[PDB]
Amino acid sequence: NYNYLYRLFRKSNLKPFERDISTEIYQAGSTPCNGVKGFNCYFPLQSYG
Amino acid sequence: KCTLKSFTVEKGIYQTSNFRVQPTESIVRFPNITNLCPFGEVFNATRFASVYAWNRKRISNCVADYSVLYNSASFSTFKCYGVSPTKLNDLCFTNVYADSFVIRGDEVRQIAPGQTGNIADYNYKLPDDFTGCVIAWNSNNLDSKVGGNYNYLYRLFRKSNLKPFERDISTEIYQAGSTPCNGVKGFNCYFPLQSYGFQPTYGVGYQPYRVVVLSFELLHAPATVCGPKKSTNLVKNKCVNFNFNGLTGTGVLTESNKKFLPFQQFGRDIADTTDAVRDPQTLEILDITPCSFGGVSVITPGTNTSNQVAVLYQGVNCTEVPVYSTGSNVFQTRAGCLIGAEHVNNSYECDIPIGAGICASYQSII
Amino acid sequence: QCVNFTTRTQLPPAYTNSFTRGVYYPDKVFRSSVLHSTQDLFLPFFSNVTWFHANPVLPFNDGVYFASTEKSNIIRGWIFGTTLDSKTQSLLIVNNATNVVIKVCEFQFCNDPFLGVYYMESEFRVYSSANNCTFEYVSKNLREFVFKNIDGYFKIYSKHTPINLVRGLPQGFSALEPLVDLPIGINITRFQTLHISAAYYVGYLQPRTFLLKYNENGTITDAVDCALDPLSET
Ligand SMILES: *[C@@H]1O[C@H](CO)[C@@H](O[C@@H]2O[C@H](CO)[C@@H](O)[C@H](O)[C@H]2NC(C)=O)[C@H](O)[C@H]1NC(C)=O
Ligand SMILES: *[C@@H]1O[C@H](CO)[C@@H](O[C@@H]2O[C@H](CO)[C@@H](O)[C@H](O)[C@H]2NC(C)=O)[C@H](O)[C@H]1NC(C)=O
Ligand SMILES: *[C@@H]1O[C@H](CO)[C@@H](O[C@@H]2O[C@H](CO)[C@@H](O)[C@H](O)[C@H]2NC(C)=O)[C@H](O)[C@H]1NC(C)=O
Ligand SMILES: *[C@@H]1O[C@H](CO)[C@@H](O[C@@H]2O[C@H](CO)[C@@H](O)[C@H](O)[C@H]2NC(C)=O)[C@H](O)[C@H]1NC(C)=O
Ligand SMILES: *[C@@H]1O[C@H](CO)[C@@H](O)[C@H](O)[C@H]1NC(C)=O
Ligand SMILES: *[C@@H]1O[C@H](CO)[C@@H](O)[C@H](O)[C@H]1NC(C)=O
Ligand SMILES: *[C@@H]1O[C@H](CO)[C@@H](O)[C@H](O)[C@H]1NC(C)=O
Ligand SMILES: *[C@@H]1O[C@H](CO)[C@@H](O)[C@H](O)[C@H]1NC(C)=O
Ligand SMILES: *[C@@H]1O[C@H](CO)[C@@H](O)[C@H](O)[C@H]1NC(C)=O
Repeated sequence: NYNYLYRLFRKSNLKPFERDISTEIYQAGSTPCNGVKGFNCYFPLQSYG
Repeated sequence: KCTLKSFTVEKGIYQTSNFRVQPTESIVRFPNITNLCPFGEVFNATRFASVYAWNRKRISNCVADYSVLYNSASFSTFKCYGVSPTKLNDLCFTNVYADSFVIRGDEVRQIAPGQTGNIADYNYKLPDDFTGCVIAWNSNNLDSKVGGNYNYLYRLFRKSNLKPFERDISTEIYQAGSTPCNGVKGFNCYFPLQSYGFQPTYGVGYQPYRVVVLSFELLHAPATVCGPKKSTNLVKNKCVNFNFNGLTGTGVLTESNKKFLPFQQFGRDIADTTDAVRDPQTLEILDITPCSFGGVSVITPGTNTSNQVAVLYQGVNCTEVPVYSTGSNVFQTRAGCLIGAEHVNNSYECDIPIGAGICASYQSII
Repeated sequence: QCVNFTTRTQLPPAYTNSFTRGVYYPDKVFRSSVLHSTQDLFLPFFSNVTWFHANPVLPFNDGVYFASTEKSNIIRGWIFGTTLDSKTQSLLIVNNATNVVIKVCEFQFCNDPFLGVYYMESEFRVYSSANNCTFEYVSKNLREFVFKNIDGYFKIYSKHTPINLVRGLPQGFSALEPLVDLPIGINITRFQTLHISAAYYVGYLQPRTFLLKYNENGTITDAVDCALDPLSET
């Protein structure tokens, strides 16, 4: 089932009972993303196998 | 008023709170660092062995900067399974293991937890609990040969699979059938090892790919292998916090003339209170002094009489006062720093004792 | 590469007094002109010292005080371990002119482990084989050493002193500075002493309590045994 999703990368943590739904590219490394993952940037959301 | 829980206050002196100077910045000075692990010979090796003869290397007792490995984009595949690659420079284990070999491009995905294949069952099998990372990169211009590079072989036939962290290089003639063979191939006897046909003309997924898998070990020995640390710039004469080689604390740092024998690192005066440290970089004896602090007090002539007060800072030099930062004419005395009450040169009796032989009274406030 | 020997020299062990030797710096903390009480594994004062003048195998126990009153760099080698062969991880140490060199693995020794001097020296025939290991470390006169092993850390504390008394230990006091630290843990129960082609003293340490005095320069000048006699206990 790939209809269920989870966040794995984020800039920081979250406050209690706080829900974040911002679906943006994450600057994992020093390379700026500029709207394209390329390298050092990846989509922070993934499904479950 | 808040402290006394009342709407009226009688004339006198009352303790209210305490003034403590806050830190301004953080300074960390770790030693000169050394003993980098030899990764260069791993990723710039002349040649990798076969997949079923994968090269095994142990890394221990050296600093392992994973930043240079992580930020490098020359590797086609960089997949870390156990943990995130970013924090690897923070946490570390007591050993590292490297498995280096060459496979096809199509076999790259087979090296992962929960994966099966010819390589994953006859050449190298990994546990599903495996933690670490895998770095794979094409080496077509090097490993592949125009005439066909058969130097790389892979096990193709075996009765059973391979256990995790097990290497088998047996050249036993695989006997698929029930007819025994005395070392000679026949109808039901074949060679388990097959030579790869790496060539530059081969397409995507057929080119040679060099793969090195890194794992981290937690034997009961202390952890010794991970990334380096960061060294800031030393400041002086400013209330700051410090992390000198694991000794953490706040204070103001000055220069000291005390002598250390060449084997101590830091001293103390009495009751186990750190009083002098040596910077682990330039090898000089510093000195630590607690940041100034002291309770504050309020002198009032009584809510009934007037509504203007004087403020006393106990045992604090009149150099660092900071809404009461300037106020009125500041007076300095041995007892502390007095704010809001102007000094006179006269001499009367004492109304509200202040300290060190001086005290105040109401004329204004004098 | 070694054989047996016929001159099975076994001089009976004599016994002497330790007096007030065998004090080492316990901590890496500078202190100035202060009396500090500490509980540690020390050589008790005025104890029995097993004077040796071939070489036997002695138990290591907790910690060992080893002294050699030699002339111009006589003592060279040390062998430590539980089985002292290729069964269990052994440890070998060779003292050198500059420092000491340490090898940590299984070496196969014979009945006569010795270095050998050629007359400029070149001879290494103490052991015979070594299969697998990882850890190798390189960095008239009485040379004192304290060897300890606590929780995966093997420590060697060193000292050199000049003397002119001939018979036994002198009546002096000198703290033993830390020289070598090892963040390695292997089981040890016995050790030997290596011959060259010579009298030395051995003592066994016990956990007790001591009082130390630090002068203005962070050096130990005086120590008092806590549990020895009523005056010292006071
Ligand atoms: C293999 O060799 C290359 C080239 O010498 C190394 O790449 C250099 O790595 C250092 C690491 O500090 C960098 O400062 C250089 O800028 C790199 N140069 C290039 C051209 O990339 C590489 O690090 C070596 N492999 C390993 C594992 O060390
Ligand atoms: C780490 O070691 C280096 C070795 O070079 C030290 O750098 C030397 O420092 C001395 C004393 O300040 C200077 O006289 C030399 O000119 C320096 N050599 C250089 C910079 O190549 C350094 O001081 C040590 N400590 C650190 C870097 O914190
Ligand atoms: C309060 O701080 C002032 C600094 O503004 C101190 O005055 C200095 O004191 C040092 C040490 O005695 C002298 O070397 C300087 O020459 C002084 N400078 C000036 C401008 O006076 C003052 O001593 C401090 N007072 C207290 C009580 O600590
Ligand atoms: C502590 O060490 C200091 C620093 O060396 C000693 O002071 C000098 O030491 C040298 C050599 O040890 C002598 O030549 C000087 O005469 C010493 N000068 C002074 C003023 O002491 C000091 O002697 C050592 N011991 C003590 C108790 O301070
Ligand atoms: C305030 O002071 C005045 C003058 O002394 C006096 O008449 C009055 O009673 C005082 N009130 C209180 C509450 O102290
Ligand atoms: C006290 O005397 C000093 C001495 O010169 C003078 O500067 C100051 O103004 C005088 N203050 C008062 C309130 O008399
Ligand atoms: C050591 O013990 C032996 C007997 O075991 C004794 O003869 C000798 O006097 C003792 N020496 C000291 C210094 O106690
Ligand atoms: C100590 O080791 C150094 C380093 O190799 C060597 O040059 C020196 O000769 C050694 N001392 C000896 C053999 O006495
Ligand atoms: C010492 O031996 C014990 C059991 O005999 C073992 O549990 C321990 O790991 C050993 N320590 C070593 C080899 O450092």
